[PDB]
Amino acid sequence: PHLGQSRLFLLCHKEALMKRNFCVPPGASPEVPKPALSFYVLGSWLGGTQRKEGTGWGLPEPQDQKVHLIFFGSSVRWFEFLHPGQVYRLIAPGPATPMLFEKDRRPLELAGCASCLTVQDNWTLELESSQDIQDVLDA
Ligand SMILES: [Hg+2]
Ligand SMILES: [Hg+2]
Ligand SMILES: [Hg+2]
Repeated sequence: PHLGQSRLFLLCHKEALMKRNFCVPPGASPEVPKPALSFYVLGSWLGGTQRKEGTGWGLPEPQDQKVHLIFFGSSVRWFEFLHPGQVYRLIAPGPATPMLFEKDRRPLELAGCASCLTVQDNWTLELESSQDIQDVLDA
């Protein structure tokens, strides 16, 4: 019923799908993490997080908008679906964890970057229509 959260972003740039070395996650068990098939995108958030509201979405939380969305493991399934210049709704199912789309593994090339967010395997993306985009902006 309220078992979901989402947020719109404009997809600005999509990095190649390729194996990358990942950072040693700061404060976790030290290991040499193997290269992993991965990509990431540069997005710009178009509005704040929206709670699931029955069959729809609630008002965006009041709103720097740059984000790097990081895909590995089964989230690689999104690669060919995602095109620069389009707007997508990023959806996380389940209980509304308050600061979910603020921040959280990380590619070594993005060590110490200010706004990385890992796409979880149960997260989904939907392509937004022109009217979808306007409705969020207008609220
Ligand atoms: Hg690039
Ligand atoms: Hg509600
Ligand atoms: Hg980043």
